[PDB]
Amino acid sequence: ACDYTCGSNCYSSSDVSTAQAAGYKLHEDGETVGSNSYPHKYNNYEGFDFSVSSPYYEWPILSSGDVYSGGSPGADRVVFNENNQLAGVITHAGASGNNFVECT
Ligand SMILES: Nc1nc2c(ncn2[C@@H]2O[C@H](CO)[C@@H](O)[C@H]2OP(=O)(O)O)c(=O)[nH]1
Repeated sequence: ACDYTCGSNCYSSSDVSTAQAAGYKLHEDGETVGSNSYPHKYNNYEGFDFSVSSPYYEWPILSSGDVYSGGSPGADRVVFNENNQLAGVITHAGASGNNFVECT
């Protein structure tokens, strides 16, 4: 059930998988949505120890279960690479400024 905990939001592997597929599809087509143009490159300023190689891209994952479509992105993000491999699930929740912390 609670595979990933982002602040108080609980995500299953299915939730992450569904969000990742949607974000990768848009990346593949070269399209973006929302005021911050997702999905966009994630430079890894936080220095997370990802097991998959870059480049990384961040895409919002919504607590409601809906697939992000341009509205309010919220605090949570799924990070995937060019091979459509999951790098990690991160969040602004519990972090300072525009920084991210990993979901556990
Ligand atoms: N915090 C953070 N921001 C990143 C990173 N990669 C790209 N960004 C973008 O760098 C700027 C400063 O944080 C923002 O535009 C942010 O996009 P988001 O705000 O959409 O995440 C990253 O690794 N960490």
